[PDB]
Amino acid sequence: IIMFEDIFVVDKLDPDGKKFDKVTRVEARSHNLEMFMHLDVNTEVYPLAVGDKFTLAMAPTLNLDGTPDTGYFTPGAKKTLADKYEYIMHGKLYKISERDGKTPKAELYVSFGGLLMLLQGDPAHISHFELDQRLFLLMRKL
Amino acid sequence: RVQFTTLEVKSRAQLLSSQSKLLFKTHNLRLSEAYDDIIPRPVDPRKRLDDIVLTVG
Amino acid sequence: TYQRFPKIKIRELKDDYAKFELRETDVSMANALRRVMISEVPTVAIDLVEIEVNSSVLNDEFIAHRLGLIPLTSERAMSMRFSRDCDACDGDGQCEFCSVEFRLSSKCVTDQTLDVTSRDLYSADPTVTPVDHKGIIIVKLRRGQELKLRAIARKGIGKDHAKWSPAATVTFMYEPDIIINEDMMDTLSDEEKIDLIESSPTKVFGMDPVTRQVVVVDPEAYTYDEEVIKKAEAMGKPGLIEISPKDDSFIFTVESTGAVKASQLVLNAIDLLKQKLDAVRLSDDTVEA
Amino acid sequence: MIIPVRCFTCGKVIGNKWDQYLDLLQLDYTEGDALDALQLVRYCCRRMLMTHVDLIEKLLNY
Ligand SMILES: [Zn+2]
Ligand SMILES: [Zn+2]
Repeated sequence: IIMFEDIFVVDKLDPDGKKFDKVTRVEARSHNLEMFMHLDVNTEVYPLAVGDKFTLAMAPTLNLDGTPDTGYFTPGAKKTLADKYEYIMHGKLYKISERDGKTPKAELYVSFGGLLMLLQGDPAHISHFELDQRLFLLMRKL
Repeated sequence: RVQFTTLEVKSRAQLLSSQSKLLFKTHNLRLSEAYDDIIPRPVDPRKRLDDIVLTVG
Repeated sequence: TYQRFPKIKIRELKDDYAKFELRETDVSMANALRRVMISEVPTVAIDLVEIEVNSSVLNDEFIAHRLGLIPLTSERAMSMRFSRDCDACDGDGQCEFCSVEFRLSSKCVTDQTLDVTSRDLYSADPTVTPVDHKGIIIVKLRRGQELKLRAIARKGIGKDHAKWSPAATVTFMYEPDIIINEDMMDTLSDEEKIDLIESSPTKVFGMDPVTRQVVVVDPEAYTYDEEVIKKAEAMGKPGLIEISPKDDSFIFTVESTGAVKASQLVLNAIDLLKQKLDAVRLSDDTVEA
Repeated sequence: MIIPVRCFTCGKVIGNKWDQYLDLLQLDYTEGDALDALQLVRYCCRRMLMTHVDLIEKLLNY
């Protein structure tokens, strides 16, 4: 199923341009669960603007309760897999760090290949994530 | 920094910059407020006198 | 899984300038045919000469290199054997199966300087003759200089030497389709559209003189300069013209240099691409059953 | 020496279009316009006709 689901809003872009042949550090924050997104995504193939609405999910598998693992590299279509989203990524978690000073200071470091993503928030929501886990990044702009 | 002539031009340029529509040389512009006042002039066409005789005593 | 079905459409067809389309296929069918048509199809060319007497200004080894580059005709090009495939006849003569003879003989005895031509090579077989304007000049003889030799031409693959290749320029392009965003065309003024039209290197984008609209005329001559996209990129309208090449629908501009016909070039190419892919599956058939 | 019969890169035969090039260069035509009358569209087969020394008229005197 879904381990974490939220609706964010684009705050600021770090390059803040168009057709820069690079990746944009799209900073986002929640409004109902007090989260913070730092996902890198290129604007050329997936256009994002300052101020929008998009849902984000994070599941350990895409078989929809049919298999507890991913499987091979090239996964064929089998038994109506979860394809309702538009932006699907894959990556492995590598670092879980905490911080003092505030209650919502537990960050989350994940790498979807060569990109990076920071998830700073309270430790109650990201408590279900272990170390060296194979996660997914389901996203859909609405 | 830039100082507009009136208040409606500023309120329109901020609404244009709030939708990320002001693109200049492939670089977005986020217009924000900053109290600098590089020219101390009142922004009003009725409070800017241009010719008035002044005497002292 | 199974095979494809390519569709063609010939635009113009004359001698050595055949132009045809090639739709519903990938690039490895338009490249693996060009790489065969430019180097693999065999013609005939002068290989071995035998100079008896040479009294001209140029050396006796400068003429043997120039005589081998003469574009001889070849109608029985695929029906003949090679020099190594023909173990008989021991070379050196008109075998009429793997070689042909030529006889050059000229002498300048008059006062003016006469130059020999490619129309002076007389062969014993009248089916292999040099094509012909003036013709290919070889030497220039003064009063008292003579030239007499004997050449032998044979069928050879154009991968060994650059004299057997009958295709000078055979290329292909992707033939892209361009689109114009009509919702953002009215943003720019007239002078911006004029400056955007004049920024193109080739005549790709025109202008309607009754409504001032950017109308696409002759889209097959874009040549991928990437000067129209970068012009609107550094302006007040990014993403105005999006250009992307098609994965299919290529066009071929072949040239056959007068040696063989342009229609027989792409036929002898696909008649040899059917036998190059033939000895591979029969030599790997005994390991399957 | 003399003009080569084929182009060094393309392979188009240009050994015969040398007398008719000097015959059109005898008039008031430009060197950039005398090649368009011989059907040469690429700049590979034009640098042979534009830049070539005629050494045989210096080598035929003796
Ligand atoms: Zn033979
Ligand atoms: Zn050339």
